[PDB]
Amino acid sequence: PTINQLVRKGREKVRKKSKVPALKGAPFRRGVCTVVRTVTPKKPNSALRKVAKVRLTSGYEVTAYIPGEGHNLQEHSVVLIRGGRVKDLPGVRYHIVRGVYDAAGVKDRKKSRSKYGTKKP
Amino acid sequence: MVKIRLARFGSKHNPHYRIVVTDARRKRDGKYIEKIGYYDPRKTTPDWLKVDVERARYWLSVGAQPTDTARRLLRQAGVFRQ
Amino acid sequence: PKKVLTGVVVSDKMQKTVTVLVERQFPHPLYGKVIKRSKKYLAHDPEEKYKLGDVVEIIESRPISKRKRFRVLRLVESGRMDLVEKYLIRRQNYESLSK
Amino acid sequence: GRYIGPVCRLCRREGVKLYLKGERCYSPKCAMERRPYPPGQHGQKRARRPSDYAVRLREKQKLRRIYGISERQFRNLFEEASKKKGVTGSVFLGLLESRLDNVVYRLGFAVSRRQARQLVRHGHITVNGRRVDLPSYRVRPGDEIAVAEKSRNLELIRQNLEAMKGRKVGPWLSLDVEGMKGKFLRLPDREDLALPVNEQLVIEFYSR
Amino acid sequence: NLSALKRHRQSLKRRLRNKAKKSAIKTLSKKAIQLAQEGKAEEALKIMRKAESLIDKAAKGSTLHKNAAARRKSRLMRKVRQLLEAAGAPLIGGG
RNA sequence: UUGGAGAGUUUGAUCCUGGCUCAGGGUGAACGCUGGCGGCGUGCCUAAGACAUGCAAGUCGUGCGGGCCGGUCAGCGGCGGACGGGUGAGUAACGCGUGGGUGACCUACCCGGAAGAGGGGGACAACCCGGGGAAACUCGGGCUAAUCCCCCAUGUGGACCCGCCCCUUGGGGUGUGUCCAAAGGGCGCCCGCUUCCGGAUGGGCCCGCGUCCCAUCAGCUAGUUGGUGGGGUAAUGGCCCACCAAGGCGACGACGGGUAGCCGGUCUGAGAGGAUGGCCGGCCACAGGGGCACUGAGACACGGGCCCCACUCCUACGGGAGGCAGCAGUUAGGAAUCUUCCGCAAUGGGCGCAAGCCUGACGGAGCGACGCCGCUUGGAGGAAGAAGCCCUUCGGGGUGUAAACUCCUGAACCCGGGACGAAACCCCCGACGAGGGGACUGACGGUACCGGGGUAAUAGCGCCGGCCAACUCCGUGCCAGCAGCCGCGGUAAUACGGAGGGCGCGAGCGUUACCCGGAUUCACUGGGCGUAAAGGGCGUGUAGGCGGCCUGGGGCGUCCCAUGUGAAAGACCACGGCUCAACCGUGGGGGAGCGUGGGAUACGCUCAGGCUAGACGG
Ligand code: SF4
Ligand SMILES: [Mg+2]
Ligand SMILES: [Mg+2]
Ligand SMILES: [Mg+2]
Ligand SMILES: [Mg+2]
Ligand SMILES: [Mg+2]
Ligand SMILES: [Mg+2]
Ligand SMILES: [Mg+2]
Ligand SMILES: [Mg+2]
Ligand SMILES: [Mg+2]
Ligand SMILES: [Mg+2]
Ligand SMILES: [Mg+2]
Ligand SMILES: [Mg+2]
Ligand SMILES: [Mg+2]
Ligand SMILES: [Mg+2]
Ligand SMILES: [Mg+2]
Ligand SMILES: [Mg+2]
Ligand SMILES: [Mg+2]
Ligand SMILES: [Mg+2]
Ligand SMILES: [Mg+2]
Ligand SMILES: [Mg+2]
Ligand SMILES: [Mg+2]
Ligand SMILES: [Mg+2]
Ligand SMILES: [Mg+2]
Ligand SMILES: [Mg+2]
Ligand SMILES: [Mg+2]
Ligand SMILES: [Mg+2]
Ligand SMILES: [Mg+2]
Ligand SMILES: [Mg+2]
Ligand SMILES: [Mg+2]
Ligand SMILES: [Mg+2]
Ligand SMILES: [Mg+2]
Ligand SMILES: [Mg+2]
Ligand SMILES: [Mg+2]
Ligand SMILES: [Mg+2]
Ligand SMILES: [Mg+2]
Ligand SMILES: [Mg+2]
Ligand SMILES: [Mg+2]
Ligand SMILES: [Mg+2]
Ligand SMILES: [Mg+2]
Ligand SMILES: [Mg+2]
Ligand SMILES: [Mg+2]
Ligand SMILES: [Mg+2]
Ligand SMILES: [Mg+2]
Ligand SMILES: [Mg+2]
Ligand SMILES: [Mg+2]
Ligand SMILES: [Mg+2]
Ligand SMILES: [Mg+2]
Ligand SMILES: [Mg+2]
Ligand SMILES: [Mg+2]
Ligand SMILES: [Mg+2]
Ligand SMILES: [Mg+2]
Ligand SMILES: [Mg+2]
Ligand SMILES: [Mg+2]
Ligand SMILES: [Mg+2]
Ligand SMILES: [Mg+2]
Ligand SMILES: [Mg+2]
Ligand SMILES: [Mg+2]
Ligand SMILES: [Mg+2]
Ligand SMILES: [Mg+2]
Ligand SMILES: [Mg+2]
Ligand SMILES: [Mg+2]
Ligand SMILES: [Mg+2]
Ligand SMILES: [Mg+2]
Ligand SMILES: [Mg+2]
Ligand SMILES: [Mg+2]
Ligand SMILES: [Mg+2]
Ligand SMILES: [Mg+2]
Ligand SMILES: [Mg+2]
Ligand SMILES: [Mg+2]
Ligand SMILES: [Mg+2]
Ligand SMILES: [Mg+2]
Ligand SMILES: [Mg+2]
Ligand SMILES: [Mg+2]
Ligand SMILES: [Mg+2]
Ligand SMILES: [Mg+2]
Ligand SMILES: [Mg+2]
Ligand SMILES: [Mg+2]
Ligand SMILES: [Mg+2]
Ligand SMILES: [Mg+2]
Ligand SMILES: [Mg+2]
Ligand SMILES: [Mg+2]
Ligand SMILES: [Mg+2]
Ligand SMILES: [Mg+2]
Ligand SMILES: [Mg+2]
Ligand SMILES: [Mg+2]
Ligand SMILES: [Mg+2]
Ligand SMILES: [Mg+2]
Ligand SMILES: [Mg+2]
Ligand SMILES: [Mg+2]
Ligand SMILES: [Mg+2]
Ligand SMILES: [Mg+2]
Ligand SMILES: [Mg+2]
Ligand SMILES: [Mg+2]
Ligand SMILES: [Mg+2]
Ligand SMILES: [Mg+2]
Ligand SMILES: [Mg+2]
Ligand SMILES: [Mg+2]
Ligand SMILES: [Mg+2]
Ligand SMILES: [Mg+2]
Repeated sequence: PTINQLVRKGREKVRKKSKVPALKGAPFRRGVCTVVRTVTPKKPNSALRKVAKVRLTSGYEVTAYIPGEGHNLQEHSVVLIRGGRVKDLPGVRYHIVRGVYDAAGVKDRKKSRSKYGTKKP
Repeated sequence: MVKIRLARFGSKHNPHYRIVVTDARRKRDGKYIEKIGYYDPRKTTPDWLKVDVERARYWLSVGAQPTDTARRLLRQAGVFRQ
Repeated sequence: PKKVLTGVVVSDKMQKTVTVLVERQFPHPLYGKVIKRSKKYLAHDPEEKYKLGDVVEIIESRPISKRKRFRVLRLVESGRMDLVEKYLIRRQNYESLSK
Repeated sequence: GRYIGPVCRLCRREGVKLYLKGERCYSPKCAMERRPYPPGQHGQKRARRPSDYAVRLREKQKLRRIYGISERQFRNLFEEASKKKGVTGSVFLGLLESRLDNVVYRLGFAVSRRQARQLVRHGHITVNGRRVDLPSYRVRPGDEIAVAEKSRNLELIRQNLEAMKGRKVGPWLSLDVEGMKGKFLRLPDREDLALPVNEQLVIEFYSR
Repeated sequence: NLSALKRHRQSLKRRLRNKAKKSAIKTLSKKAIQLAQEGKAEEALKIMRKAESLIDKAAKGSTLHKNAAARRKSRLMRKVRQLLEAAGAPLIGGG
């Protein structure tokens, strides 16, 4: 565009979109589990991925992934959720934090224990 | 009224005062009208006390009231000397 | 010092008051090109000497009323109906901008 | 605080001798004279081509491990050197060489930089009379480094100064073995340091 | 529980005094203006003198500011002179 | 000239276009695993939700009369309580920033100068008696002091009307008339009092320029816009009222909706720019939600008053009390944010002649790796190289000088000493002046630090397919699981889990959220539109943007010089104090913009006079 056109109209800035709107600007959110189940991933992966339906303190109700091998979550469990989507699961945008509230740490975990919330043996 | 007093600067257990002219209602570490001297009570330096004598004389002439410590420091620097 | 502006009388429908159109130029802060802007001032004209088309100087003054904080200082030139015509045509064009 | 583990593995990884032990480094049993390959299970397998990032990282790690300084302090010193006027590589080398522990290692009061750190920390070294117990203290030209008057009759210090009566310190330093005292004359030159380091690689590493 | 109670008591007393003085000033000014409107010039200036004296005090205190007292006097004198000019001959005082 | 790195992923392969993702830095952070010491900073970002308990503003007997036993209590009378402290709700605004104006204004206490301080009169509290009331409190009768109130006099002076002069918005002189002052106290001074002028400080009001998003918000406005007269104010003004005219604003974005305290600065960035405004300094707004005024130099007043509403508490049901966004602390909400600490010793503030009193300001201590900085968990020697563990081509290889082992030093601990920060006010002399002499005063704190003894004394976290540094074995078999992108895993997985080994950091290491960078991917610096996304279906034309050759004037843009401003802190440079560093002190330099004075005229603009190469006509 010409200089006069830039003076008349300018350049439009770029507005970013939040990928974790249910967090409402917080790093983490507490919630209560309503449904715990397994879901199947999209092509090409094949598995039974453990997820929870979580009703949060911020008013939203979302789906969160449960990482690690084995878990103790069930209906009415209190959990903490953090950002981060699971690529191969449709509509899953959040991760349950292991080792907080009613979500126990991963048993017999020996590597990368700060994730999965396992104490030093 | 306008006063000549000491504003605290420096850090914890390390006080360094500025001899400043300011309105009495201002908080002690707030904005002042002008700055005329400085003081180091611990005397860690060869020159731990400086006073602008002519400016202090001017401000005294127009009704500024010094504080006890400020008056003592001005007397040490020789403002009231005749 | 009191600010003095120069402009052209574009309205004299009020008593003892003239509308003065003042123009200023400035470079664009980011794009650098010199651009023109205009602003209208209501100015006190107690003797009603100045009429449409007059180019006059006004000076910042004690408030004469709301919206009236300038006084006509002196006349600069007369017979400038073309500037008034530009302003009136620009104002008239707004009627076709509605929806 | 600092690295307190095995130290010859650092030389074997860097592929060169970093004189981090003292007497054993000049002995035939130096680990770089017996097993000059990197430690671990795969140290004797053919090396792959190192990437640019690998080359610059290894050069920087070699320079850092020579002086036994943490990465935070190393980077702060580098940024400070980059701020100063003067060729940043030479200024950085001079700033590294002005540390008190390195200065008393070069003066000969210790046989290793680790031993020099323990000497400075434990209150055995005085700068211009007053005692200094901080390895990171930066020596300015003209400062006098010496052993504490009550520490002169120490066996380790006695042996160290005995073994240095023949050795001659660098041009940027002066030593009095009888007087048991040193003197820091000027900032060391880049040519005066026999460092197996290309400092341009370190600068380029920190430009990333 | 404080000395604010004393301040409130004293403020009420001062409010009574200020209200009394201002009421007297207003009444006298209105009376003088009406008498001048009659014209009736002899008594109008006497009442105007009383009003002026009651304006200058208690401008000596916190009842009236000096500028407010001056403005009061100026407006009163101007109105009186205008009304008497609309009427006939003058009288003593206030000129 | 101090300053600029890219990579992975569309194909059988290639070049381009283009999105997505990553490597860096930062935070008032939070979560996980781990956790030794100190210094300096810093800590409700959410419910401007509600608050138990203690403290956060008093002081003067050298203003005055009293009750009670030199004090104490309350009262009358001064001054302070409008500062200091907290918060960010509201506000898109002359609120803020920057530069100015006020012939349209105020200013207690402080300083300088001039003049004065005469006489007379009186009331209300306290107090002594009766009542009313559950209480909170309240009424009646009588007495009384003052620096309490009133009157007269005096007029250095000043205020008002009307003239006159100069000046020019209501500035300064001058003349008749009118009006206005005052208070004492202490031992000849001191502290006080009244009128005016001036200074200094602190403010009110006004103006130019700057100040976010949506045009799928396009028209808005009736005290509205102006005038006349008046009311009100310290003062201008539709600020308010009565009357007269019909104006005012808007595509240069009015009006409407959404969002938001603003700045010095901070983070990021090669710069330009982008984001942001926690702490610290400045300004504004607010004090349970609304409205209002009184007193006062100053408030429409956080710990003053009145009314309405919601809420909490007392209860004899008539009535009454209250407002932590002060310091701590509780409770609720939340991912999340501390002690119901010590002291007025320092600095500052109010009162007082002074002594002194008050001060949750402030100076300090405590808690939290929340951040930055410094330090320790040891140093030297020590096997062609133990045991364990892992791999093996079964010969061996690795962990590894690592360990063990010997020698050395001596964080923690112990004993003794011991701070700086504090010399003033005060008293003596001198003259309560200048100038000399002497004394008191430490929360931090028996702390920092110093000297002498003294033990070998915490290590963890992430990662190892490519980006990207660091590889093997076993287990599993599209399962379990990993994942930032590309992608791994379906019986021989460097990509899942464990183990051995390795790499990077290290009292930390990772993760989530958000901002800048990389992104020249909104391109001013610095991009494009034949076929990749992108030329309007075509004319005519309004506003606007841009414009040929020559001469002179102006000097608006533009440039230069001087000067004022651009606070402090922060950023930079130098020096210096804490044993270094963080941190701090001193000095110097910069710095966009804006006001003022001066200069230049090539270019742009503008005025005037010409020319014909553009354009139009014959
Ligand atoms: S002995 Fe050799 S390998 Fe070992 S630390 Fe000394 S120089 Fe390095
Ligand atoms: Mg073009
Ligand atoms: Mg697959
Ligand atoms: Mg790990
Ligand atoms: Mg304009
Ligand atoms: Mg303008
Ligand atoms: Mg008018
Ligand atoms: Mg419509
Ligand atoms: Mg009182
Ligand atoms: Mg009446
Ligand atoms: Mg008043
Ligand atoms: Mg008044
Ligand atoms: Mg692909
Ligand atoms: Mg690409
Ligand atoms: Mg294709
Ligand atoms: Mg492909
Ligand atoms: Mg933590
Ligand atoms: Mg502990
Ligand atoms: Mg601390
Ligand atoms: Mg808050
Ligand atoms: Mg207290
Ligand atoms: Mg305040
Ligand atoms: Mg706010
Ligand atoms: Mg808000
Ligand atoms: Mg708002
Ligand atoms: Mg708005
Ligand atoms: Mg302004
Ligand atoms: Mg300004
Ligand atoms: Mg009597
Ligand atoms: Mg009775
Ligand atoms: Mg009574
Ligand atoms: Mg009575
Ligand atoms: Mg009196
Ligand atoms: Mg009199
Ligand atoms: Mg902003
Ligand atoms: Mg009206
Ligand atoms: Mg109005
Ligand atoms: Mg109006
Ligand atoms: Mg700035
Ligand atoms: Mg920079
Ligand atoms: Mg910059
Ligand atoms: Mg703010
Ligand atoms: Mg505000
Ligand atoms: Mg409010
Ligand atoms: Mg509240
Ligand atoms: Mg007052
Ligand atoms: Mg008043
Ligand atoms: Mg207010
Ligand atoms: Mg109030
Ligand atoms: Mg108050
Ligand atoms: Mg309160
Ligand atoms: Mg009221
Ligand atoms: Mg109510
Ligand atoms: Mg009853
Ligand atoms: Mg509180
Ligand atoms: Mg608040
Ligand atoms: Mg709360
Ligand atoms: Mg919570
Ligand atoms: Mg809770
Ligand atoms: Mg927090
Ligand atoms: Mg004090
Ligand atoms: Mg004091
Ligand atoms: Mg108290
Ligand atoms: Mg503390
Ligand atoms: Mg550290
Ligand atoms: Mg060893
Ligand atoms: Mg002391
Ligand atoms: Mg001791
Ligand atoms: Mg010792
Ligand atoms: Mg590699
Ligand atoms: Mg995988
Ligand atoms: Mg993993
Ligand atoms: Mg396998
Ligand atoms: Mg991996
Ligand atoms: Mg594995
Ligand atoms: Mg960068
Ligand atoms: Mg890129
Ligand atoms: Mg960009
Ligand atoms: Mg780029
Ligand atoms: Mg461009
Ligand atoms: Mg392009
Ligand atoms: Mg094309
Ligand atoms: Mg093309
Ligand atoms: Mg096509
Ligand atoms: Mg495109
Ligand atoms: Mg196309
Ligand atoms: Mg076309
Ligand atoms: Mg088309
Ligand atoms: Mg067509
Ligand atoms: Mg057209
Ligand atoms: Mg056309
Ligand atoms: Mg058209
Ligand atoms: Mg045109
Ligand atoms: Mg010019
Ligand atoms: Mg500055
Ligand atoms: Mg130093
Ligand atoms: Mg400075
Ligand atoms: Mg100028
Ligand atoms: Mg031209
Ligand atoms: Mg021409």
